[PDB]
Amino acid sequence: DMPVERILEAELAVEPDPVTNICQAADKQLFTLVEWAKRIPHFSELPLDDQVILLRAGWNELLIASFSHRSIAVKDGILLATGLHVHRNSAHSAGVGAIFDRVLTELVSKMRDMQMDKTELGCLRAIVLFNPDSKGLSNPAEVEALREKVYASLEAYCKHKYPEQPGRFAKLLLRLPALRSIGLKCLEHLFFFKLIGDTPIDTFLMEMLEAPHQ
Amino acid sequence: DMPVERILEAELAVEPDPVTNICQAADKQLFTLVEWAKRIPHFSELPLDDQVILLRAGWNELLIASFSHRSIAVKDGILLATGLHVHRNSAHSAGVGAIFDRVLTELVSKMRDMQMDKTELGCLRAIVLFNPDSKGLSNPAEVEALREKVYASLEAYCKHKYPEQPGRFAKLLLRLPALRSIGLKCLEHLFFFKLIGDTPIDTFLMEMLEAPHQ
Amino acid sequence: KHKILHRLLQD
Amino acid sequence: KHKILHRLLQD
Ligand SMILES: CC/C=C/C/C=C\C/C=C/C/C=C/C/C=C\C/C=C\CCC(=O)O
Ligand SMILES: CC/C=C/C/C=C\C/C=C/C/C=C/C/C=C\C/C=C\CCC(=O)O
Repeated sequence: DMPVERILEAELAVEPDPVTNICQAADKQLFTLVEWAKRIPHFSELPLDDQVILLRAGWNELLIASFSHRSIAVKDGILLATGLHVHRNSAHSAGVGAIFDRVLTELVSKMRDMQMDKTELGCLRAIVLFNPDSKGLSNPAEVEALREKVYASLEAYCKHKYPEQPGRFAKLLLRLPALRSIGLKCLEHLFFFKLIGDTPIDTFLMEMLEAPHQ
Repeated sequence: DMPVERILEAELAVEPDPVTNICQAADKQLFTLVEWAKRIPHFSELPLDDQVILLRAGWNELLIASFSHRSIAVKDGILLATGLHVHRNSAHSAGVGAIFDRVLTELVSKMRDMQMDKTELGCLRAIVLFNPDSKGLSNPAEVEALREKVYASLEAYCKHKYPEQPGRFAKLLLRLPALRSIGLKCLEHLFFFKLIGDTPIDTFLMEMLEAPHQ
Repeated sequence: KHKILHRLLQD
Repeated sequence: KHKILHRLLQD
């Protein structure tokens, strides 16, 4: 029903001022995010309004998980989807050093140390996508059901591919609180960049900063 | 090494304007939180500075997990440690309805629906306490080790006490991202109450709002 | 509503 | 530093 093979395929099919470049890349990746979500089992079957809600609720965490994992072999930096490497010194010199360091310390380095693979990344992102707590969902139980199927498949995968690591499944899930926190902080930064006026923000990224409709 | 029995004992030993009453109760529970942490295996063995860091980093989530679980049998409301029941209508009439509803929907109701027990609550709180991502930690690996022991014991407990529910362990861990988000939002509210000047904030709660020391 | 996202999901 | 918390943990 929720084959990790499909999730892995979704990841593989999507594979490609520092702040301005990061925002530029974020807008670009939002289009790709939609294509990725469509490839995730059963997502496109959900009603259109729920698909919108899930993507608007999880895009920032989804994009952060992606560039963090893409940056595993990068030292003290991150690799943007545009091919540009952004080093810690550059982020610090732009005034966003603290949040950049959290990404490196809480996400990139942890993914690197445990050698999180693309299948695991995919499943974690699918879990984030299928967030049953997203407000407005026409049928939260259905999304919750999908989430449960994803983590059931993920745990099965972990136990099979890494039998010598009994805590790997829990380890993967325990990076989600950090991802949630970092995602919220990155969003605050984005809103401030918008507020200041400087830093160009493209249409898709800008649309994500729009208010819902109550 | 990390017996769930000890964790359960810690929970049991600690057992006892809407905003003003909530803040009042929060200050009161902070003292109790320290006593609880001391009863959690190996916490008191960590260096004093790390104990401080862990408690300053997790107190809000720790307190939220506690009152949420205490409120399971409460309908559309929460039970404060002072014995006072705070209903949704009251929170809404005080201007904090949105965050109150998130607590009820994402935490209280979920805990109720799955019948999360005190041992599970205890383990989840212990995992939150032993947060290896807390900045300044003299030895993050040690805290991470403790966290791993807690969730290993928790999963063993779940599999034994609820063999018919194979996804229960993951279900419990997946409430942590919501807890992190809600904790951050509650903190923002507290800072605003402090900023406004109205709403009395007692010394311990106030100390938690103090800046660290870089 | 959210113009761009709807158009992309619809396609 | 954080006076109250230190005093409580010390005890
Ligand atoms: C990298 C985040 C921390 C640095 C501070 C500046 C960025 C704040 C921007 C906030 C928007 C939310 C972040 C989520 C994803 C987009 C940014 C990252 C890279 C773009 C996508 C890519 O290249 O893979
Ligand atoms: C209950 C939170 C939502 C309502 C809005 C008002 C509260 C904001 C206060 C923020 C402080 C952080 C919250 C964590 C814990 C303390 C508040 C809850 C109850 C006090 C402890 C208790 O009675 O068990």
